[PDB]
Amino acid sequence: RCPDCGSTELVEDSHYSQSQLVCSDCGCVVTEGV
Amino acid sequence: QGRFRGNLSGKRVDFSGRTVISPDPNLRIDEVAVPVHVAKILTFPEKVNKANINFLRKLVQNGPEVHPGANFIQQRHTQMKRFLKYGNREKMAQELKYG
Amino acid sequence: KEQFRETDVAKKISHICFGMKSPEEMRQQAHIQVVSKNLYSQDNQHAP
Amino acid sequence: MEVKDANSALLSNYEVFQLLTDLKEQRKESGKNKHSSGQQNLNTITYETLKYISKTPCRHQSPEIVREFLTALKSHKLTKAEKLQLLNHRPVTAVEIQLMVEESEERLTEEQIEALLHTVTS
Amino acid sequence: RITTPYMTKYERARVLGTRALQIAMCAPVMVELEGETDPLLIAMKELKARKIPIIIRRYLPDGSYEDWGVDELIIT
Amino acid sequence: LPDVVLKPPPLFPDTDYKPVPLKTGEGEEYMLALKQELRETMKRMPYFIETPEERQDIERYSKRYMKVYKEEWIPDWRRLPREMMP
Amino acid sequence: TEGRSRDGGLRLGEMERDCLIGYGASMLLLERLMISSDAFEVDVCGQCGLLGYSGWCHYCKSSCHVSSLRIPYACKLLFQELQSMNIIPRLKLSKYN
Amino acid sequence: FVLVEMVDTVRIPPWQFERKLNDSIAEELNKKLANKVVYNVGLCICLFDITKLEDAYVFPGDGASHTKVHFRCVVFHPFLDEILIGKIKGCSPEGVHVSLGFFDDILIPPESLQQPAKFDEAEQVWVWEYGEEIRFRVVDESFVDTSPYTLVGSISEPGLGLLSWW
Amino acid sequence: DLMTYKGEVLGITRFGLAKMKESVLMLASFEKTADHLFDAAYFGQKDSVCGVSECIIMGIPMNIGTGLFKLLHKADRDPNPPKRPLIFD
Amino acid sequence: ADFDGDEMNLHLPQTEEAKAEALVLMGTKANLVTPRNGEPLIAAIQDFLT
RNA sequence: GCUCGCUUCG
Ligand SMILES: Nc1ncnc2c1ncn2[C@@H]1O[C@H](COP(=O)(O)OP(=O)(O)OP(=O)(O)O)C[C@H]1O
Ligand SMILES: [Mg+2]
Ligand SMILES: [Zn+2]
Repeated sequence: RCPDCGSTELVEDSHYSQSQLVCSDCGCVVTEGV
Repeated sequence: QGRFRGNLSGKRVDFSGRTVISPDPNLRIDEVAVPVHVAKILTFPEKVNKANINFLRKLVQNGPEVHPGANFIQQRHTQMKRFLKYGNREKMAQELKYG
Repeated sequence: KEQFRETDVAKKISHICFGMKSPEEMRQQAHIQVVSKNLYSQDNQHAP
Repeated sequence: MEVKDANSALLSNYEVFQLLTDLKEQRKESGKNKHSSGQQNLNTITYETLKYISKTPCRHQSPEIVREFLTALKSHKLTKAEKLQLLNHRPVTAVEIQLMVEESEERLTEEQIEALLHTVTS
Repeated sequence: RITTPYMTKYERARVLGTRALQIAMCAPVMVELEGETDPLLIAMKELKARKIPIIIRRYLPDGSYEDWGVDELIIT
Repeated sequence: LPDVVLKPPPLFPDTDYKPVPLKTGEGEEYMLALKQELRETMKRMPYFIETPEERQDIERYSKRYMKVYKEEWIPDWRRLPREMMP
Repeated sequence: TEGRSRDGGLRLGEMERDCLIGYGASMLLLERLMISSDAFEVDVCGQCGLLGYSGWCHYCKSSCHVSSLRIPYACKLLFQELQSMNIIPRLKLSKYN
Repeated sequence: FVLVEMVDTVRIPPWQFERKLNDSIAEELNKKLANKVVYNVGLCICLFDITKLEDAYVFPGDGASHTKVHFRCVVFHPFLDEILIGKIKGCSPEGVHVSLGFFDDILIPPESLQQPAKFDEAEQVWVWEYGEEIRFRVVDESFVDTSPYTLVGSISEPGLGLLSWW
Repeated sequence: DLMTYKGEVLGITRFGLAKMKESVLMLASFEKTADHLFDAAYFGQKDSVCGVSECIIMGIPMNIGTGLFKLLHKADRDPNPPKRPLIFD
Repeated sequence: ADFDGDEMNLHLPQTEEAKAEALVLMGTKANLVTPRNGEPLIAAIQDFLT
């Protein structure tokens, strides 16, 4: 779940070679870096 | 490739690019031309103050797609970064606190 | 009520004092003793 | 954050009362929103200590009265702790000096107590 | 009073950097900037107007020191 | 090949040999009692210099009653060099 | 990392450091080689001079003398490797003043 | 109450430069030393005065103004024989719970020295008859952080007589 | 002058550099890392951070360049402020 | 450089102090002469001399 | 992802 909005729309979307699991609703970066 | 020579005296850094060069005499000697593609990736952290507030507001409103703009916002109170590609950028611009 | 403890100090390193450690100091600094020569478990998870 | 001396100089309750009143008036004349929101324990401790001192008879004191009391007690060879306690408590009854005040033996003399009461009441 | 009265380029760079870092952190401006969104430009304007409230503390090798004001030093 | 060990050896491994019991007699007991007497009598000796207490809270009338008094030996300054005179 | 296929960054070699030294830009060199590359915050105990974790020193079994310190991560790796080599670096910290 | 000399390195951010330096230093010191107990010193109340204030450096790091300030601050630390007047903010079977007026609920008098009619039967009964006085006896402090309060003190109530209240 | 300041012509090689310099970190980083490090551990030689190489390694601003001097803030202040008088003492 | 395939690096400082030090000490206008002998290096070149 | 080798580039 997202720590800010509590949503479950956590998508793994890499932004320019940066692995990043981020919430799809508010854009809160859950996890980043591999 | 040891620690002293490869990791202490000389080490790799981020926020840098490498590109082939081409001549351009229409620019001053103290100026250098940067491609739009590299400029959108290499970012500079500007602190929100009383002077550049209205400029950073427009930069956030433009977003990470238009060239004049930003990519991330770090709040003063909490250090949780916010990506500008998601969420309402206008609300974030209207809530730009000093610092 | 509440005890006063400093949060953070702007500490700057002055100099590095090189030296050696006795086996007792090696035991005191270390947390666990390594005695198994194998690396992972026999199960398919291969946990250390 | 080290301290130089934790027992540099003992002070009575009147100096603390004056300092608390001065800090309170400077705060109410220079109240800041973010500074107060950062730490509210300051206001609490100051107000509660001022209220505790107000509950005590520490009021109606002045530096001249303290100096006169000290000069009067200097002739009684009493220690600094005894005069400090007498100033902080302001005993109106003799029994407070007879039993509560330490070092009672050989110090009361059954005649100096009246002078001590007359000085503390003046 | 024995050192060079001219303000060196290293002192200039460090003073401008410190002033830009301060202004970027919501420091008061003393030159009444006119649409300058870059803190370094504001720092250079303050240096040219000689209104930077910074005093350089030049240290001698033995241990002695001396204080020089930005407005007191000579700029080029 | 030697077997693998799951847990480290005990911090104090057991031994099948025990220390020999101490010698007994009037002499050993007398020496023990004399050593205890020396321990008890040498701390109160003026040669046993204690750490000087400092940071007194207040001065009081009871100071003269609680004042620690102890005789101090006078060193022979003829044999001792001049650098140790107070 | 190193390569573009590995999405690596550029390397400020020894000669680049020499040029930055010759220019005298101490803050720029510090930002490039420490802040922007391998910045980290370690915990050093002011009593034994060893590295602690989460504001705690396992060597002395105390946490009163443990203080935070900014450091390149490669320097901490070097210190740990030297401690592995019985060459123990003891850091005597002090106030910045 | 006693004065304590302290030397502190205060960091003032650049957005407080328009304020007077001494006022902001005093405010920061009061915010840092309010309702806190310094070990082997006692509970500090507030700042009394600022004696020495040397030059204000600016570090190449944070960029704020770092000043080493010598000051004297008031703390609450009895001299092992001081007499206090508190109020009973509770009572336990092993001892009453007296609190100095809105100051600190840390005074725990042991009930082992009064006349031999001492007991607390959990019904808030103070003492069987034949503004509460207090005689501080010893100070004691302890640490807090020990893994990856601090001032209680003992209180005596001798046979003071107390013609006003038993 | 650098080659002839100790009274003897010392070369730029590792031997002359060791005879001139004193910093352990720089001697280790240049050449003979393990030998110099073990010798320093044996001697217990404390190495300061005065040099440039150790400043770069430890991540602190070097003493050369802009870091030779220190800056002070021209803040509105009053050194040695008036002290509150003590009435009881 | 000779513009025959040279790859050059471009770094962006992340600090105001570093930016100011770079602009002042390493400014192109402030380094028109080499410290070796004071001769100016930034000058006219081919197709500018002719 | 670590290593090594070849290869190019200026
Ligand atoms: N091994 C190397 N080390 C450093 N720089 C190199 C190296 N190889 C190539 N370069 C770069 O390429 C440049 C060499 O060009 P240069 O030798 O002056 O012309 P050239 O290659 O002889 O061309 P012509 O044959 O004269 O047409 C200078 C240098 O920055
Ligand atoms: Mg080429
Ligand atoms: Zn330790």
